[PDB]
Amino acid sequence: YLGGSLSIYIKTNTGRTLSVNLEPQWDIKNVKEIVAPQLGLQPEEVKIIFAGKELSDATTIQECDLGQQSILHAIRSRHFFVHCAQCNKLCKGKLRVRCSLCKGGAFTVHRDPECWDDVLKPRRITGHCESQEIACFDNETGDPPFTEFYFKCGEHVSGGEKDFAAPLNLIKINIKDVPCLACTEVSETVLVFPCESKHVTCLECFEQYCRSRLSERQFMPHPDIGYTLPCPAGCENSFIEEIHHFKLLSREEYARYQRFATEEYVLQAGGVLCPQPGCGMGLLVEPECKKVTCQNGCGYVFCRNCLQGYHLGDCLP
Amino acid sequence: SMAASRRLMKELEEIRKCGMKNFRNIQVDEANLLTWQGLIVPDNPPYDKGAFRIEINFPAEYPFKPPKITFKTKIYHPNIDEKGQVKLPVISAENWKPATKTDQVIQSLIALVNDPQPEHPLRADLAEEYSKDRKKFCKNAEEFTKKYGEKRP
Amino acid sequence: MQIFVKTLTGKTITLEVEPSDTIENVKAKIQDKEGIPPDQQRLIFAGKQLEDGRTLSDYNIQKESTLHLVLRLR
Ligand SMILES: [Zn+2]
Ligand SMILES: [Zn+2]
Ligand SMILES: [Zn+2]
Ligand SMILES: [Zn+2]
Ligand SMILES: [Zn+2]
Ligand SMILES: [Zn+2]
Repeated sequence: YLGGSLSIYIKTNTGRTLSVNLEPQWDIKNVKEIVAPQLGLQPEEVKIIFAGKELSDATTIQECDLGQQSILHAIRSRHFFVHCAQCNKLCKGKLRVRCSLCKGGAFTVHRDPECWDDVLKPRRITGHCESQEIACFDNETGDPPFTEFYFKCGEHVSGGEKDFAAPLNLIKINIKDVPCLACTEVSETVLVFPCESKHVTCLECFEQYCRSRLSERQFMPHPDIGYTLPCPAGCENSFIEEIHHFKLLSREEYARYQRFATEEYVLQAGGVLCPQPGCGMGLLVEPECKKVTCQNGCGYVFCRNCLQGYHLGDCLP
Repeated sequence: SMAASRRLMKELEEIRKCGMKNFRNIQVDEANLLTWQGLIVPDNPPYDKGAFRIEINFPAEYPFKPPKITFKTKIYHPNIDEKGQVKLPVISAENWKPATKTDQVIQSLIALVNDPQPEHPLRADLAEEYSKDRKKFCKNAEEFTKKYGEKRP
Repeated sequence: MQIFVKTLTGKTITLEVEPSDTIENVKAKIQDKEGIPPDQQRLIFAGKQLEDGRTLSDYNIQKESTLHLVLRLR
């Protein structure tokens, strides 16, 4: 209710971009009858597209889950959750779409899945594109590219073309007033764990549980998944398969998760860390080779077993 | 330290109203919420009606890390250390669910006291004794537990 | 948009790269500014090695995510 008034950009097939601001309660048919005299097209000709769906002429502008300085497109023919880099706290996200071939928007989607659906895979849906005079073809390629989705932070002003955020698919609004396991305290916003029992935790506990299993390098290792966490109850095969959820914790709390994961990867894969102070660079030396150098670094030479200066004789102590 | 200390406090509150006969005299030092003092009266003869004073200190990560328990009153028991430390399977970090309530752990400790387990001893000498010879064990047990521990009506 | 590649030392390097770019592209940019052999570079993010064939968008790299560098003598 701060302003109420919304400002939106319009990018059609032709290179021109139109800046028009409207009140959230105008009919799309009315919007169609506003865009048409704007470029000189007939009101009957214009089809509007937004996030994939052919916009209903009657639906309210506010209904479209639309933020500020967003983009809609026209042509003559006839409850999410994401983490933002700018906004540390997770925010309600919006879902938009881009073409695979031309890396542009404004295209129709065949499926239009509501929620709790098969998604986040490179190959899923093909759609017609408006840019480049409908020249997005896969017929020639053979190898199939598809319409891929992306998310934007809906709590602030956005840069329509390339702005994105990390989707946290394990965070849901507590629709059935389910209590958090850790505190038995029903939180409006909670996280759902991947196990069969569908164990759930709130944000405070997600943070305390994380920052407690962090200082001692206790993150469980799965090669494909990455250094993630098991279920609080320790249920089998319940590893958080998308790591970005850890970003609920701030810089220091999260950035160190990256460092430790790297160090432990080097260690287990056979690598050795640089023992010169303040280096710690992990160098994956070929298993048989026993001469430790420091590639693009302090060049101190070591023995794999002794952690000391390069000695010719075997290190007994 | 928020959903942690408050849950701990809530558990404490429920434990207080649940004045179960076995665990009495709850003493929570108002300074530190993370440490508790208690007094336990076993129903069984080896530790017959003799109250043993224990201390429970909870980690700063209480909901996701098992609490440790010490015995301030010396006790002749195989699964109980000389220092007073205790090996309770429900506690041990290898198999501890966060949902496990404090009273359920305390009840598990009581059951451990009444019927000792020589399968995993912290004090080997006492374990071999009880497994092989019970009557002489019970004599040493009752003798020591009347020698240490304050009786309560 | 920009990202950070970080040797364990602390030497942070800023690289501009767009989501639909292969790891090979990032590997080629890191080396041009420093001088590393292309093969010697193993990029690791959250404890997993990044496959040369795939892109940053496949691993959902945000703005200013830290892609730790690991050197493979081989
Ligand atoms: Zn944001
Ligand atoms: Zn296209
Ligand atoms: Zn909780
Ligand atoms: Zn579970
Ligand atoms: Zn070095
Ligand atoms: Zn050596």
